[PDB]
Amino acid sequence: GPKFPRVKNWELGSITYDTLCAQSQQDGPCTPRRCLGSLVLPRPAEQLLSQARDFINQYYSSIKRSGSQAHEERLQEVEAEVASTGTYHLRESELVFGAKQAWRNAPRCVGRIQWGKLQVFDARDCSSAQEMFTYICNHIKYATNRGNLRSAITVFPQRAPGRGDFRIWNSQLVRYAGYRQQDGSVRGDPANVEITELCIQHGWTPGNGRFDVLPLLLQAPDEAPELFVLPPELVLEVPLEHPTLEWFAALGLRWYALPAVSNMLLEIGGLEFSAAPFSGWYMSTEIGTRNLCDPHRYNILEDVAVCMDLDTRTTSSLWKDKAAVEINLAVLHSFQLAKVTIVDHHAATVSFMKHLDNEQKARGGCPADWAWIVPPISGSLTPVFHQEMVNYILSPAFRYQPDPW
Amino acid sequence: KFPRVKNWELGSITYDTLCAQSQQDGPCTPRRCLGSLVLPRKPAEQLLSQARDFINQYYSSIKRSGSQAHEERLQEVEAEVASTGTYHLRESELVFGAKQAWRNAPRCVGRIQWGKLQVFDARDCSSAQEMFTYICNHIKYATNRGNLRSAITVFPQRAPGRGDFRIWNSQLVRYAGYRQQDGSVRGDPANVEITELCIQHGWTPGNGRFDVLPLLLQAPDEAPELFVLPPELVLEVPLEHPTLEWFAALGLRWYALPAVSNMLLEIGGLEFSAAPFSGWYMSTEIGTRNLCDPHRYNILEDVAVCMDLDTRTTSSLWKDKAAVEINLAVLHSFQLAKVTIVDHHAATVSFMKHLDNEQKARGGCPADWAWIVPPISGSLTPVFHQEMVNYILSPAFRYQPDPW
Ligand code: HEM
Ligand code: HEM
Ligand SMILES: Cc1cc(N)nc(CCc2cccc(CCc3cc(C)nc(N)c3)n2)c1
Ligand SMILES: Cc1cc(N)nc(CCc2cccc(CCc3cc(C)nc(N)c3)n2)c1
Ligand SMILES: C[C@H](O)[C@H](O)[C@H]1CNc2nc(N)[nH]c(=O)c2N1
Ligand SMILES: C[C@H](O)[C@H](O)[C@H]1CNc2nc(N)[nH]c(=O)c2N1
Ligand SMILES: [Zn+2]
Ligand SMILES: [Zn+2]
Repeated sequence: GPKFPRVKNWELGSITYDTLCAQSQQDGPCTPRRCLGSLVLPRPAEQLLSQARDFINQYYSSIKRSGSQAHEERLQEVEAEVASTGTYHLRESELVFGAKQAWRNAPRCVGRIQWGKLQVFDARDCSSAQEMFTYICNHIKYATNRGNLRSAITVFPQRAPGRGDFRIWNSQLVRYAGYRQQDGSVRGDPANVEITELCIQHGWTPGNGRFDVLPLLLQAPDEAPELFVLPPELVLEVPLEHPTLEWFAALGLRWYALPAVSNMLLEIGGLEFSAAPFSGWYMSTEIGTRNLCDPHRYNILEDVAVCMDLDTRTTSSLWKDKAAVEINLAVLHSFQLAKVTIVDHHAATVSFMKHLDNEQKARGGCPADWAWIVPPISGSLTPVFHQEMVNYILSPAFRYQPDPW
Repeated sequence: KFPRVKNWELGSITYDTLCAQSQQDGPCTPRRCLGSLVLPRKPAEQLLSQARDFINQYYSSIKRSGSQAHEERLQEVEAEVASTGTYHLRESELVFGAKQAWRNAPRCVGRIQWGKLQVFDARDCSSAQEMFTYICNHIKYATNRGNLRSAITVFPQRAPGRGDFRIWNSQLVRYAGYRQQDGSVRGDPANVEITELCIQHGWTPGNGRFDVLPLLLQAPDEAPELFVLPPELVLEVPLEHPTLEWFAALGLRWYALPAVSNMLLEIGGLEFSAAPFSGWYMSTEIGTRNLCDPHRYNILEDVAVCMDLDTRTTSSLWKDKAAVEINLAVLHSFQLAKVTIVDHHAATVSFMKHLDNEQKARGGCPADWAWIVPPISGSLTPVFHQEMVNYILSPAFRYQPDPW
């Protein structure tokens, strides 16, 4: 029938067709012979120009002024800037529309119903590492908002031909130290071993606990990274307790409130923003399931299971399933007590379904990656598990970029 | 050309070379991934090469590639197809192909078992009656008093100049679904269509929540025929919880034997439209989907209420707590009953070993991440952290349209 992908919700028996995917200009890793859908990492003037033109059209289209003479003048202006410099600049409003669109387009983000509510800080005037720190602090302050979390993004100056990038070396703005121990093991977050060591190499005196908030290594073009300690009263944290299990608080576990991804590259109409930290609010499973329970992270399942006096000798006692659920409950209860925005995976996925319906009307489709959308506990208990999804790459986009060291 | 395949828990890396043996196209293009689609919307010369390829695979397996016997058999197949437009499999080749199609099923977390499969040759069959006898012997052997054994029974291939042998039921054991006055369903709502078919063709029905359906079996170009399974043939496991006494008051049971009967078996271009197969259950299938899905037995909320859980808000995780307990009732019960079952932790661990065995034997293993990762506690198992390449290899199992 309709010459477009047919997508079905198996739980409601409803069907849709994706026409959005025709607007895709960049290929992913699948072919007709094999799907590489599960791999984490995918893989001059002419090229830039056509990306810019395309972006400008999305912009003018979004303000229902497509085919306008303001529209036309703008296209000319951009293509003049490039023929003489090899690049162009985005006006304020265009940058705001581009960063919202790059979020909206992110296939692995379950939080997109919020896409329209993003507070965009233009730091394209920033010119030093000390100044990057001020912008980042102001970002944390506004985003945190004493627990009532607000989505934000700070956009530092774009990449320029033959000139080093603005970079944030840290993968998030708040990260716990991971200290590799004499005896082979790790204290704190095993995921941050590399970055912790970088900080020490750069003259940070490390602490010694499981939840030591790392300083920031920030880099201005062609200069060495400089080191900044976030003032702890800016870094809001939540000590973890359980609603009925009294001993849980005695575990001494905590998590920070603000999820601020700082390593991704932001692409708008062919322009490339190497430094553009963004934050929203956590889904409980990210903390309660991945950060605390992954075997290669804090790995606490067994310690919790032993406090719950479960039989850890056999898989079939479902000790891992029971301990995980209770860890996730703790996380939710602890944020709600502390009055810090957080969302549970049932609510999140429910809102994602509603987002899917909005986007069908608005654009004809929604690029979505099933394996990242579906939560890491209770998958089939969430409506997104039963929903077929089409994955494809739209621009503007967040991308992974190489570590700058 | 040979994709890199990383495990993110342990950082180990492998390369998949087997993918190049794929001859069938999936749903994906460079433009868009369509790997999450459940089903696809996706002349005698297409056959000859498919048969040649298969006869090669088989001789390769018995280390006689290039023998007199292999070249001899090759020509014989080429002859039979040039004379008749079809051909026949030697039994030991059928045995090999049926295992190979299990081996190649990308969606199956149970493939470490692939080598142990009892194949019944049921190609001497000319009636539904004979179909039924074979099915009863299958079930008996497979169930083996609770100590389950994987098996497949293969019925005669499709022929161009006639209708197929078919088993109408999608599984050999199914719980009836009755349409009630108020529009509600007594029993299992997934089997309403087939319940009504059984009735329409003569069956006098029951009115419990777990009535075992009769079989509708079909020989070529003939009305289907009704066959009641003798109760003692169908091993059932009553459901109870180890610590929660009221669970048993729910009156739940599940059957011991998962026996899929609606799939088409493809071997060297030959098609066996009736070839039912059974293994044993992973506990999540019963404890999560069959009991917890709202379109099925939909017991989640009942169970949570009895757990005394706050059912008003998502954030209490009542759904998550109840499912775990239900899944646990399933394991406990099968273990109490002494019936073979595997939990999702043990199953996904055996699968990780499968991948390693297949890497060494064949240079990879096609796998469907979304189906291999279980439907609860996904990241808790090791397959979650494992990258996977998906592609269609032959021999294969595939879907076919319902015969009505
Ligand atoms: C406000 C609440 C938000 C929630 C609840 C949320 C949730 C999530 C989750 C759970 C993931 C996958 C996480 C993982 O497993 O690593 C994700 C991915 C992602 N999020 Fe959102 N997010 C939110 C806000 C934002 C914002 C403001 C942005 C950017 C403006 C954003 C951009 C992205 C991107 C680009 C990815 C994909 C990462 C990748 O490609 O690997 N998110 N989100
Ligand atoms: C012996 C223990 C076995 C276990 C634990 C097992 C487990 C599973 C599971 C959990 C699925 C997912 C399907 C679903 O969630 O609905 C599956 C799919 C599948 N199984 Fe296995 N299985 C076993 C034996 C077998 C046998 C004996 C065969 C045939 C010889 C087989 C063939 C398949 C095929 C072809 C699929 C894919 C179904 C599809 O395309 O949707 N399995 N299996
Ligand atoms: C805003 C926001 C909201 C929220 N609730 N959670 C997060 C953290 C999860 C996340 C969201 C987006 C991007 C990344 C990390 C990007 C990344 C980069 C590389 C190089 N490898 C990866 N595996 C991941 N992580 C961010
Ligand atoms: C052997 C076996 C072992 C085991 N542990 N679980 C099962 C049940 C799950 C399963 C395994 C293989 C094939 C199918 C049938 C899938 C299907 C397809 C279509 C198109 N409609 C359906 N109703 C069902 N189901 C079977
Ligand atoms: C191998 C697999 O693709 C990889 O581990 C993915 C699976 N799904 C995920 N989903 C989310 N949200 N986050 C993740 O880190 C992952 N990991
Ligand atoms: C739409 C979605 O892909 C679909 O419901 C799949 C997802 N993964 C699954 N995985 C298993 N094991 N069984 C299933 O039925 C499904 N359903
Ligand atoms: Zn794909
Ligand atoms: Zn359903």
